[PDB]
Amino acid sequence: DMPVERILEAELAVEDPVTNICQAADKQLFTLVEWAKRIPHFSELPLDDQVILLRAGWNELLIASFSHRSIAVKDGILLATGLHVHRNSAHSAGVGAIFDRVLTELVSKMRDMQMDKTELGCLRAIVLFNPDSKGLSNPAEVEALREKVYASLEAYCKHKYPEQPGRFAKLLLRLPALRSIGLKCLEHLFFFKLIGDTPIDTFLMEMLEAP
Amino acid sequence: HKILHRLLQA
Ligand SMILES: Cc1cc2c(cc1-c1cc(/C=C/C(=O)O)ccc1O)C(C)(C)CCC2(C)C
Repeated sequence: DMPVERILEAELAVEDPVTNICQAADKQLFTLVEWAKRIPHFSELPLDDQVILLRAGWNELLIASFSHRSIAVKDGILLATGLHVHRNSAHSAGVGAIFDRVLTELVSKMRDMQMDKTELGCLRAIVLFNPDSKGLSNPAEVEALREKVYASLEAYCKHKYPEQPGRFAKLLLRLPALRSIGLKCLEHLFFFKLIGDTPIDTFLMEMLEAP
Repeated sequence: HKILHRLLQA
């Protein structure tokens, strides 16, 4: 069983500019672990698989969260630290292109369709249960959990938004953009680490370790 | 991955 109520509960339970953005990511990594612990059946996976799933998914998971948080704001993102980063600020720091991808492909789209917190929660839980993550002891169990999430998300969408039969697919079809943006963000992060001019705290640094 | 393991334990 995979109740959307429990997924939304997990969401509500956890509620230069580049330096500020990196501090925010580190902060949210601690909170992400608590979020995942509240997603049904995650804690029952082998500890090594929980580690694999979180190491695989943390960036997409956290990007989805700050993007949805930012729907109330125009041309900016809202960090968990209470700081706002304006598009102009991101551009002036040399990271404008990737910032605009976040605004256009994620925030604006989430805004336009009025994606709700249950829907966000379920998309994130799908990202979490990524059965393609390398090294999983039982990929089939993770696949089964993902299937349970999207079965529950679709049922929710049909009941809450019956006037929008394409809504469930539209939610799922933000995932390629999320994947691409997560990968580009990670590339920047590795560069920041390489040049060494940007402080990176311990948990974010740990996530940048090789496996 | 020491921080992650610690946090997952409890
Ligand atoms: C760490 C990080 C870096 C960046 C970005 C985001 C993050 C980032 C922030 C967070 C912050 C989350 C939060 O505050 O809730 C989480 C994961 C991340 O990868 C955006 C996408 C804004 C574009 C520019 C760069 C500086 C590459």
